[PDB]
Amino acid sequence: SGPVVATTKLVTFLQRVQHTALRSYPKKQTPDPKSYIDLSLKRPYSLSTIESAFDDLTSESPVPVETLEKFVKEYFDGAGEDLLHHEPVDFVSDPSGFLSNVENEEVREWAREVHGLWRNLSCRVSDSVRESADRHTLLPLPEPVIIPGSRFREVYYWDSYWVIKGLMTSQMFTTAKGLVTNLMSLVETYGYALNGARAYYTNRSQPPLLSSMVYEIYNVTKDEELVRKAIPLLLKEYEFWNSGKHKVVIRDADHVLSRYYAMWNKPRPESSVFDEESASGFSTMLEKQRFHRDIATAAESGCDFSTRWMRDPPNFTTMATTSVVPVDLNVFLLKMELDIAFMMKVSGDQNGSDRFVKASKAREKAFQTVFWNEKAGQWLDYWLSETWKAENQNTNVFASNFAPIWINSINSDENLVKKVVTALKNSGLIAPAGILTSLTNSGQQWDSPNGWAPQQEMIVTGLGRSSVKEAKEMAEDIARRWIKSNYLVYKKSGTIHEKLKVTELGEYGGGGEYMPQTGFGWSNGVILAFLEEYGWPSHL
Ligand code: NA
Repeated sequence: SGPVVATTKLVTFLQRVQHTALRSYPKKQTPDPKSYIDLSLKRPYSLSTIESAFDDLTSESPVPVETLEKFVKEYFDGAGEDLLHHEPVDFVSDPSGFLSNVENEEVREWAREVHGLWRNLSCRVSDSVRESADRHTLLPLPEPVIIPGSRFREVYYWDSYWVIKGLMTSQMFTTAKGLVTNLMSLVETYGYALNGARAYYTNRSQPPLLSSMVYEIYNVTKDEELVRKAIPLLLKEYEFWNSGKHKVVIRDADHVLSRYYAMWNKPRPESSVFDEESASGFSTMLEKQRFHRDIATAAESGCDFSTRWMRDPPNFTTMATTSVVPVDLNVFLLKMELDIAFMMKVSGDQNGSDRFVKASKAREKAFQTVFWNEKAGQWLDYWLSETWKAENQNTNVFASNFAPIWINSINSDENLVKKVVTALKNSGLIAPAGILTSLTNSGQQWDSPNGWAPQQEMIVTGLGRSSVKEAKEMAEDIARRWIKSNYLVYKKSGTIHEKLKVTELGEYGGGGEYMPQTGFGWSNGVILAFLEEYGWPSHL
């Protein structure tokens, strides 16, 4: 029903290689399918040449594993080989003043190792990608990047916000602005920031944190040229989220709100084989396409995957993301309206600034009417069937149900904060190492027993900005629990993880279609962000 943004024939040929690859290997020896979509064509061969050779090699119906592997190393450069290390111009081993507020000498010295990992995550798109981009699925980019880590060998959209928060702590403002410049280039080329900087991501976006990245950088550097460039591109991205399939209207007892909606109704190329098997239970092609669109839409939500998006959890195949008006998404567009109104006021466009002020107040009242649940003491996703109805609220408990606390008109409301503090301390989401993303152990990675850095930060930051003392103490307690568990994990394995098993201190999290991943961009950023805000006493 919705549009479908086509991918490049390089991507579609690499899916052929991937499908051949995972048929050939034994079941437990299944490789990561993404390492195939991340290949690039080895010079001087062309695509047609490589495809002809592949067609000759595959004229027999599986392929011997050793024959396949020989083809891979002959015609392709490995995954990540077109992504080269880059020494950030603004990196310094120990920055002057870095976490100077952190008394505990052991905590601060660990944090400087964490800060040292910006060098590992720092890399740059090779000159082949810029000169002959048709040979790569890596997209070309104006500036060096910070990647999440490990299998995520490209820059991602919403990761970069919490990365940028850490880069500020690390005093790496040029690297931080380089990420924003890269992301603005994607808005300019495509009209929206891609899920990540790969050709198989041109069909969808991610939670829209661009305006927050520009804001947090401006708030420190007061770079008025960055704001002036950003405004036309943010106006574009705001248009993208409030029109087309992304816009929904909910009439009350009319509010314009947004939903995720990927422009894709096929197996995700990076996971093509897995998605095809996931959908094999549907009998018609329309049912497969609707399911694939909800899978891809869950990818665009950033939370792939969770019982949050399942119509009948924990059944993966009831994934229904396009039916969900999500709390956190509309938190981020409320922020977008506050951010643009600020940047227009600052750049001498008080007329535009008032448009977005009224925008923000309409969404603030959509929040109370549509998402808020007084009896729950939290905000709830609204599931579509249009006009509102109480049973359409998803009453299950998620950390994203508490994301509005991040918003200043919310956390400035002393009475609201108190209702939210109690609802959250009684929710059961608070766990030994931080905040559980949900209460259902589903085997997915965005579910219990896991907790996630971006959700820790939004709640801690929000609670900490209130004037309510119990919120402020709960916020610090969560941050220290998160920091501690990340320290224990780091001492055990020498790395920082994508997500934590917050049910146990010192344990990283797993689940989902791929193995636990390390680096890890927003995890490092939140650790540094929390330490800059709260410090660590030497007596602790
Ligand atoms: Na994600």
